[PDB]
This record gives sequence, structure tokens and C-alpha cells, in this order.
Amino acid sequence: NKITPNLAEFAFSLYRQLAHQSNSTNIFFSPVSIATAFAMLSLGTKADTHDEILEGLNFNLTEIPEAQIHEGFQELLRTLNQPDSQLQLTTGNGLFLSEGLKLVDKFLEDVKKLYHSEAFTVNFGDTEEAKKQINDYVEKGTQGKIVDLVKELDRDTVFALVNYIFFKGKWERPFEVKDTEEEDFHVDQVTTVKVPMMKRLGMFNIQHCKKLSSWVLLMKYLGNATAIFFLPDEGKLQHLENELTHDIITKFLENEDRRSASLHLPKLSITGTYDLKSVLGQLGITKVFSNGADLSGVTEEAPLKLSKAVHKAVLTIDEKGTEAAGAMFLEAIPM
Amino acid sequence: SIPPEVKFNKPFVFLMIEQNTKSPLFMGKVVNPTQK
Amino acid sequence: CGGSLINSQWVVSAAHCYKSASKSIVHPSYNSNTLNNDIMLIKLKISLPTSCASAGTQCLICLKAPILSDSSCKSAYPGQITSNMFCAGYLCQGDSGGPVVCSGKLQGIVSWGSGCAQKPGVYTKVCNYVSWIKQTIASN
Repeated sequence: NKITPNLAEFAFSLYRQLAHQSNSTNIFFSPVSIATAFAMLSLGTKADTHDEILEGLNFNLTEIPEAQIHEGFQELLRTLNQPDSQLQLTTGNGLFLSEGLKLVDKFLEDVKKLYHSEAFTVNFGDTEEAKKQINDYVEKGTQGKIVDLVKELDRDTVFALVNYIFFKGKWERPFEVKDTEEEDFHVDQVTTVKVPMMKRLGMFNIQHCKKLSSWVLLMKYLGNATAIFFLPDEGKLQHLENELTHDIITKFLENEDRRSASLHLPKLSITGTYDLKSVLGQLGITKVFSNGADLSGVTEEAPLKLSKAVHKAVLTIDEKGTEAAGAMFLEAIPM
Repeated sequence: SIPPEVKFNKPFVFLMIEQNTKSPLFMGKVVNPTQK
Repeated sequence: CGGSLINSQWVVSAAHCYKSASKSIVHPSYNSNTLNNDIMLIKLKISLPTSCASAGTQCLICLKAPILSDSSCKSAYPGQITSNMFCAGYLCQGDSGGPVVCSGKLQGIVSWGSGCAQKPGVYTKVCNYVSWIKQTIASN
């Protein structure tokens, strides 16, 4: 129940980078997933490759003790994996080591205790097969939603860090399929597409906050989770994206203020795929990707460095609820 | 009108939040529901 | 990574591949953030240069590579090149390649990395450390 404000600010920081990268593409990612893969990796990281990472996740190293950050993730993950019987929510962490590779014992015991991480051994010499293992781990974990996480695995790969998050919830107030008509969606000034629009006339936790120049809708799921939607006013999207902070979200989440309204929410099936190296570099995480990296906390056998940082996420929204999955793939190789 | 008619028929932002921890599980921006 | 024997007992390599034989002696002014002075000596159990290589000079590593000018170098890896580094390549091998040996003399060691043939490499000018190297071997 904390370190949360840092995760929230991390979500917005990364979002602004992905948005700057492209303003004409859908965006879907999971902060918790990206954040824990990197947090877990900082465990076997030293000096400044270490600080860049943790500060890159929006942590003030002089205000919160390093041990407490990891205790925060440990508790965060434990809570996420104990949801109300009505909500489905799971996460998993996995270390994929190559045969031999003598790992520092402290690193292994830390990822095990602080991140509840699993650990496997594999021969990266047989690329197609090792790639097969990692991908099945993620596939089984995300219940089939993500099946092709790793498309390319390096032959000299010494170790891989992988995690996944799976979510499935039912709306507290479902929509009626028979009410789903097809309506217009204005992508922009020149393009308009037709999509299945869900409709419901009723009581909603909705309101028009002039601080964000947009309507804000909150839709609870059965259990411990909520979906928040922000509809910016004409020409105000950029304003909304820059005015979002953790404090603001916190405010909406405390009041159940309801009211009558006619709502039109489209069904969705979007996917996000990313190579986070440059976007993360823009957030101050660059050393762990270069020869100036220090992963001597992971192993002493060889001088390792991060080769890839891949993220994938999929979303599905219909009249029953939402279904989502995200995954992270971190590959390390010798300098 | 009354009741207000709120239509998500143009680009919008959204956040998936877990209630106990208050942490952001997922975040996104829909620009074209059919992009593919 | 890979070292390079300059005599029967001493091998000289980069400082970054070590710690984040009998003994190691990293350069006293090694900067792990800028990789400036990225060089070290290892005692166990090619030859040191007499002149600094210049643009155009030959050299090898298998696969020969020319010394690019400082201008090109400085502006291909902006903000990353100190006065003790130079480029060698064109305009793969992969960040952990072998040394630049110009005419039997060890001219350079890999610091930030060996570029790709498919569109340079960045090395430390061994030429600038011969004095510290001989002095260290002579008294150790």
C-alpha cells in the first residue's frame, strides 16, 4: 500500500514518451509489469547503472531506503495475487539461466524472496528450443492472450528475465449485447471508422472535471478493481495527457458520486508492442544497456549487459467486462 | 441534453486500477478501435 | 572480453570488463561512467606502440579496419568520445571485439564497442598509456 505513487508517476512518465513517439497509434502497456522487471534486475545491479534504473522508475533514492523499495514490490505483488474470488488477477516472474553460469547466491535468494521469482535453466545454444520455453511460460501465464513474446533470441544470451500479468473482470453493471449498435468513431479531422458501440442508459460515476478539460468515467468491476476513462473536450487531448498526476487519480477513487447519463462506450481489441530501449533511455536508463553497465551483482563469471527490453500487452473490452495481459522480456549478453 | 449524453467516439485515455494497492495495472490511449 | 600479451607475463586489457592469474591493476584514473582511461594490466601465474596511429593508417583485428578522423568519431557517438579514444571501422563484431593492431604494435583496445560492418568501433589509445604501463610492469 505505497510506492504506489511512484508507480503511478512512472505510468505517466512512460506514457508521455510513448505518446511523443507516435500520436496516431493506439497505446496499451502495463506499468506494474515493466516496473517490476526492472526493479527485480536492479537487485543484481551496482553503482550508477543501479541508480539510473530506480530513479528511472520515479524513486527518490535519498527519501526512500533501497531495502524498502524492494519490500514495497514484495508486498505489492503479494496483494495483487490475492484478489476477491470474483476477480481474476495473477502475475509471475521468471529467471531463465544458461547451463553453467555460476550466479551470485545473494541475487538468486533475493529475487526469490522479494519478487517471488521462479528460476529455470536452459541451453541458449539451442535457440529455437529455449525460445520455445520462455514463450510457453508466458503463454500459459497469460492464458493464451500472449503467445509470441520472444521473436528473436540471441545465441550468446547468458540469462533472461521474464514476467507476466493476467487480468479478467466482470462489469459491476454489464451492458446488454442487444443494445450494441454500430456507430461512428472520429479518429481525427479526416478519418471516421465504424465500430460496435455499447450503450447503457443509467446511473454512473461520471463527471466533467474542468481541471482536465474532460469527462471522467469510473466503472467498477466485481471485486477489487476499477476502470477509469478520460474523454477530453475538443482540442484538449494534449492538455489532459499533461495534467494527469497521482493526486488527481487518488481524488476520483475516493468518491462514488453517481448521476444519470446516456453512455456510449466502444468494444475494443487493441495491442501494444514495444522495444523500450530508446524510450527508457529518454527516462535516464542508459548505462545498463552499454559497456559501462554493472551487473556484477548477478554473476561474476562474465561482464553482462542488457541487450533487449521488449514489452507486449493486449486488451479486450466488451459488454461483460475486460480481459487484459502484459509481458516483459529482458535479455542479457556478455560484453 | 438530460440526462447528459457522453459518447466515447473520439480519442480517449484510460487506466485500469487495483483497489487495495491503488496501483495502475494497465494504461492506454484509443485512437482507432480498428487499427490493425 | 579479451586481453592482449605485451610480454611473457603481462596482458593488457580494458578496465570495464572487470569487477563491475595473480594480480590486477586498473588504471588509477579509470572513470567507470565515461570509460575514460579504460585500461588495465593483469599479471599471470604484440608489443607496445612508440607512436600514435593516425587517420588512414592500416591495422587489423581477420577483418582490417582504418583509423577514422577525430571529427567523424566525435560526431557519430556525440558526447561519448574523450581525448583518449579513437574510432576504427567504417562510415559486424559486437561491442566485445579484439584489439586494433597497427603493424605489430598494439594501438587500441575496445571501450564502448566494436561497431558493425553494416554501417565504427570505439577504442582507447594505448599510445597514451605506454609510460604508465612500462612503469607499472617495471616496478611490479
